[PDB]
Amino acid sequence: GSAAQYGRALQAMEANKYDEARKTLQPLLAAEPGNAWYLDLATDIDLGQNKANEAINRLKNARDLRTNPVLQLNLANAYLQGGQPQEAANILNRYTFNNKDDSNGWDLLAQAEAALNNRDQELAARAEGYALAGRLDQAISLMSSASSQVKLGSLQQARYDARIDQLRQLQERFK
Repeated sequence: GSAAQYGRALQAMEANKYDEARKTLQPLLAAEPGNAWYLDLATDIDLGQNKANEAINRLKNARDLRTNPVLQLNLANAYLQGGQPQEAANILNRYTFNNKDDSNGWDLLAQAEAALNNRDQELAARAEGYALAGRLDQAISLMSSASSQVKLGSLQQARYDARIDQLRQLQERFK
């Protein structure tokens, strides 16, 4: 059934047999073009075969795109691999806010902001990745740098300094 075909395609995907995975997944996707998990696998297959624009157009056509975090993260990744870091960062700034514990989202945001030469944002996203990896001193260091780069007295500076305060008192529970 569909469960068997999905499992076969996912197994092929993980073995980097993209063509085999595609042939197995395609009839599932054609029948349910908005199934978030069929779209998730279709995105990985297309990006594996350097077809980011195909993956982008497909996700842009999904109804649940704006409300489904699986579809959001996939479209951000496809934009990043498709040479569109700006659209990726647009998605990822919302995604990381709504899914603060997801290290994949922070890593992707850090990649996008590095591609966009948005340095304090890159630093902040790298700091959040370090915090999720428990490297709290290092996260505070990078967040301190990010704070120091935006205009003194701005809300952005206040946000970064508030994150520093949150990281410090979290350190305290591990001393």
